[PDB]
Amino acid sequence: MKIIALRSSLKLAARIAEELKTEPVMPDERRFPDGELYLRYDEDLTGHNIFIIGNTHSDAEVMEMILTLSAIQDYRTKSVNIIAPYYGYARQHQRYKNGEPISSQILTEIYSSYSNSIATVDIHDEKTLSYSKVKFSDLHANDAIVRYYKNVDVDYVVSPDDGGLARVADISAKLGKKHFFIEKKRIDDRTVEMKVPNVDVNGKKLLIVDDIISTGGTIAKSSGLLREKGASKIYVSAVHGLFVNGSENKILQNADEIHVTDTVESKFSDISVYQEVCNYIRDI
Amino acid sequence: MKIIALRSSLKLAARIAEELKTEPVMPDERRFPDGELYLRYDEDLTGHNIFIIGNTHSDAEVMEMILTLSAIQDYRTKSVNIIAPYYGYARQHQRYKNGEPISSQILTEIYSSYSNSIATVDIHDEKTLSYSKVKFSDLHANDAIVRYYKNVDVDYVVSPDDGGLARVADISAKLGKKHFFIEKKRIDDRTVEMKVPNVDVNGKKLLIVDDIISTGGTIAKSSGLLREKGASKIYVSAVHGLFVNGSENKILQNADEIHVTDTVESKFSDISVYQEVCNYIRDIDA
Ligand SMILES: Nc1ncnc2c1ncn2[C@@H]1O[C@H](COP(=O)(O)CP(=O)(O)OP(=O)(O)O)[C@@H](O)[C@H]1O
Ligand SMILES: Nc1ncnc2c1ncn2[C@@H]1O[C@H](COP(=O)(O)CP(=O)(O)OP(=O)(O)O)[C@@H](O)[C@H]1O
Repeated sequence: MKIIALRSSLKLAARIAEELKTEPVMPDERRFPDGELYLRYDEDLTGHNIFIIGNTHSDAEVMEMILTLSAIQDYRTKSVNIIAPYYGYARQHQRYKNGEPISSQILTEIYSSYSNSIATVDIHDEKTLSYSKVKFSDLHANDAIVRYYKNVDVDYVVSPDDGGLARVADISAKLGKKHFFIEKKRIDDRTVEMKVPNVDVNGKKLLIVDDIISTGGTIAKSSGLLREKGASKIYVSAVHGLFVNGSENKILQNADEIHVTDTVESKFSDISVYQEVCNYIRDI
Repeated sequence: MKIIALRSSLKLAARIAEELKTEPVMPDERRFPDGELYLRYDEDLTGHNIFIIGNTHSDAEVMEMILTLSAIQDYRTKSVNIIAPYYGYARQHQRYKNGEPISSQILTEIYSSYSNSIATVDIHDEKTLSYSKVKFSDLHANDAIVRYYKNVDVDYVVSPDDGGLARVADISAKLGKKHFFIEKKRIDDRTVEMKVPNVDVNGKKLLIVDDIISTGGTIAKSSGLLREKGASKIYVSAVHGLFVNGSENKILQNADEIHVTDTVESKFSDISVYQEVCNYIRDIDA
């Protein structure tokens, strides 16, 4: 097998390659003076199953993935398999107003045209998997998150909204903990929040889990609500830590700690999903 | 017909739309907090021939084109026709080393998959045309450049290297002028230049023409050479004025004026290709 490690995913891809006892093949990569992207893979990938590892979220990341898909065509490879730890544009998986792109659709179509398989970790909404002509697998960071928190004192696992439920139910089951979610709504400028079930959080230690942290607004608000109700400790976890200015400070206003995975590498990437990806590769 | 004017081509697209008595339809466009691109075309495009005008060279331009090609699928259109006044990645039209992308190939395949036709103005190397499943037309700024310089005192039209020869031959003939080209080559750290034919440029007014000005090294050097040999005026034109790294100033050290087209809009964009694109649009109909 050959593991290609793209710029966005050097850390995770390296962890993966080492575990698999194989080279993390990186491109030679630079920008031409006019700003166009240049890539080169001088290693002979002929006859190998190739696993390209890189996020598909920024303009640059998309260009890096597309041009990689072209570069590898120089070789008669056994198969080409895309693994995008964080899959970009998953949030635009339908048209929400007329004349909008279904961004995740056209992009998945493109990737699927040039590969034999696609996989990502905890895609936002699985609708997008249906846009691929090749098998598109949704991998899960659950076990890695459970591994981390087995050595932490936790009373409840909590979803910040009424949508992150399945993940929180699975994670809590594996930790042997109870769980609940927070339903937040705005009714005429004023905010209303319901705990379901209506758990007493007074003096309790809470692990809040979500899939993505962007602006952090969603998790920051719920953390503040729970702190207000007497939570003794709040841990914040997400799979994909984007942390756009200035999410970390909003969250840490009321939460004690932030721990995300290495799908998107940051100072808070304390939980690696390498094992989950290796399983997929081993079986693919 | 509906003309869609993308961010990179607002000036040219607007000129085209106005010439054709139609709206230059712009997207509502913005970046989400995480940096992902949002576009929206609220106009009803159903039943129309659509012409999407935008360059395809920057990362953002590529995303703009791709997401536009998805957004317009919300409507039952008659046809979708891409016009990229400047076509990105045309310079990488083969693998020059093992394991390089053929960037112009994969990108052309993508655009072709979501359109009924593609056009650009003066592609760098027509090899890339063959990468498209749909008809990929190479329009030319020649007549526009001619129309500008028929009112300029010019003695010779000149190619900066021995490759943009057909264009310079066509332009000089339409101006009723002679032409030559400069062969520059490096031989053991020294640079050797030959004029072909070996024209005496002393006291002569020269129009240098290329397809793209990027770093402008070749043109700046040639201008210096020609100036040293006694040229009285040097005009520099190119279809695509990218102007990276101070190139325009490097060139103006020895050239008198720079005039480029509006394929890439800058303060040097004095020659519009709107008529050439309108003629193409008229042919494809609507
Ligand atoms: N990268 C991004 N960042 C922020 N918002 C985005 C985004 N991409 C798309 N969006 C917007 O986010 C909104 C998502 O719609 P919502 O109704 O809030 C959730 P949904 O997509 O219906 O269900 P889901 O979140 O369970 O998949 C849309 O308006 C979409 O345009
Ligand atoms: N945007 C860009 N800017 C600068 N150089 C680029 C580029 N994209 C690709 N290149 C490089 O430019 C080189 C072009 O190859 P050359 O041998 O100089 C001319 P050619 O492409 O063979 O003929 P042509 O210029 O007549 O098309 C390649 O090494 C390619 O990798």
